[PDB]
Amino acid sequence: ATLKDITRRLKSIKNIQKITKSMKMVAAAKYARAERDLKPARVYGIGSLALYEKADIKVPEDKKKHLIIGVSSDRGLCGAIHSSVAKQIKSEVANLTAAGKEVKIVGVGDKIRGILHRTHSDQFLVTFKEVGRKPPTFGDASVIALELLNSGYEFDEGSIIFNRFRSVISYKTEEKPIFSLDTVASAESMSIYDDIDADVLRNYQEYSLANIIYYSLKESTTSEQSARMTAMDNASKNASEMIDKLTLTFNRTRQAVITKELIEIISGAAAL
Amino acid sequence: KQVAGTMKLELAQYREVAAFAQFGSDLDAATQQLLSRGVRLTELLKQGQYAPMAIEEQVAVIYAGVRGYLDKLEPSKITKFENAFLSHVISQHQALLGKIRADGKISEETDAKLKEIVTNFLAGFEA
Amino acid sequence: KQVAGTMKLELAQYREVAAFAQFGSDLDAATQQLLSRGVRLTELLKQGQYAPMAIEEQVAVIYAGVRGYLDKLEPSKITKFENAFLSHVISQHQALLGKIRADGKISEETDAKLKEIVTNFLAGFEA
Amino acid sequence: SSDTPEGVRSGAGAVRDAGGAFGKKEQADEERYFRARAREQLAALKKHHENEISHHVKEIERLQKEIERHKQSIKKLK
Repeated sequence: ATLKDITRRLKSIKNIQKITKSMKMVAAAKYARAERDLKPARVYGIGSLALYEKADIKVPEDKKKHLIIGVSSDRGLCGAIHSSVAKQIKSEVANLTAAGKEVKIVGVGDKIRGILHRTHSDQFLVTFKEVGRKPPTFGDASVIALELLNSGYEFDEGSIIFNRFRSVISYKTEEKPIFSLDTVASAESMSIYDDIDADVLRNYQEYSLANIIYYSLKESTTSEQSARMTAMDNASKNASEMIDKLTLTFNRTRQAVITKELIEIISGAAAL
Repeated sequence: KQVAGTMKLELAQYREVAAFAQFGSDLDAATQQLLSRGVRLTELLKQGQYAPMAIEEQVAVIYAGVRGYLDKLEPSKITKFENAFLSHVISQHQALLGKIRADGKISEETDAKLKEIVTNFLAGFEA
Repeated sequence: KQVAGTMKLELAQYREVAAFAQFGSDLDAATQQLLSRGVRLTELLKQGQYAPMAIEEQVAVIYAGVRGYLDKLEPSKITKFENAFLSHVISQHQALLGKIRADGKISEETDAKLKEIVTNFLAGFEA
Repeated sequence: SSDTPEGVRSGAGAVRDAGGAFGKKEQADEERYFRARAREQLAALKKHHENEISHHVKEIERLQKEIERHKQSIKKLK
């Protein structure tokens, strides 16, 4: 209201405006790196998936256990990335419980565990933090997939949810299944195949679990790093739209104080 | 002075940590003992109009919450708890409040004597 | 008049069998009943000095004993149950201790409502 | 305004001096983070081994006094 109140609020939206400009150029140079490193990791991600499409495989009638793998980051400021995958995980668990299956979920990010800490605190298996600061690599896809086996939880189907992006502007939260069990991978479409036993298929079906996580980790760090570019851009337009409206009110009030304290001197001298 | 000195210091640690409106970390054992005690201590300080309480009745309300006898109740019912507890002390326990007034201080014989009546009330008030 | 006509008669049947109670367990189940019900009604009528009661409150206490809601208890737990039944019905049911003080007669619309107070207090008492 | 010496320019430390929404969101985030660091630095400060020995004894002394009581009780009874 007063002149001391207008100036202090005006300076504070200069610093918020300058910082969101600096945090736009930082998270855009992290975006161009994650676009180049995706194309070698795309065909290697496509090729490891490519065996299951050339086979009619589906989890047929009913299986007793389940896994949902929630893939997100350990960072905020990215708009509706984390809210979409938290919306898709609650839709599937409420649908599979109609069939009486026991479901255990695992989150590879902080902000998946922090959202679901209230409703589903007893259906967690493990949680993996410190994800998204440095770029993801294949060794971290092997650390996660190793500890999914040697936990004590022997499961038989599952699925993974992540954000495969279409462009700079529009992404999409998607769904992909994980045939982890050897015997559901023992169907009519494998009897045509060669001398693979239940020991060779045991080693092979494990390795495709580490190739679906590395596929999931590369698309989701591009979906997140592009939404940090947009959501830090509208936070500098709205802070510069607000910074002109307080500049006019600062200038009306600056003139009105020179006018007001000029009248007090004139009225003090005239009455004397 | 023996009951409000540890009430002021439990509010001062509440204002510093409860300015978020956007929580991302669940510190359920760490600070939610501190951040959900000061909610009860604040609603203990509300009052109506033209109703000045006596000084010894004021101690029997603050002592009921600073030592932690209200930490189980719902936050919507703390004002309903007090106007039922205000009746139970002024009618059946008059000679207790005659000791807090006339001495001017609360003592160790009176401290454990005051500890039982709030526990018999809370075991009977809830439905 | 309504409750004491069942009470004066049943404390009179206890006086004829009051000799058998000293050395008795090999008696009939009817005689072992009059030794049971008659010693609960004797425990109701105890009363501390300088504590007069309102009339419709005494119609609450005597309604518990003579109707059958005290046989499953221990005789040193009768003089505790009465004091805990009264403090629950003064505070949380004050609107029904003025519907006897005005109407005078226990209607069936009140005879069916005190059945849902004593049995819904006899559950959550023994603790 | 700012592209001249005359106009108003903002300095360092102007979000906290305003005291608004972002000025209160910053004070409760420096406190809710450095509250957990008073937990991990105090729980690991109890892992001094010399204190545990001292505590291996205070307890011992306490127990020996209880034994002394019992021994006196026996002496009496005998």
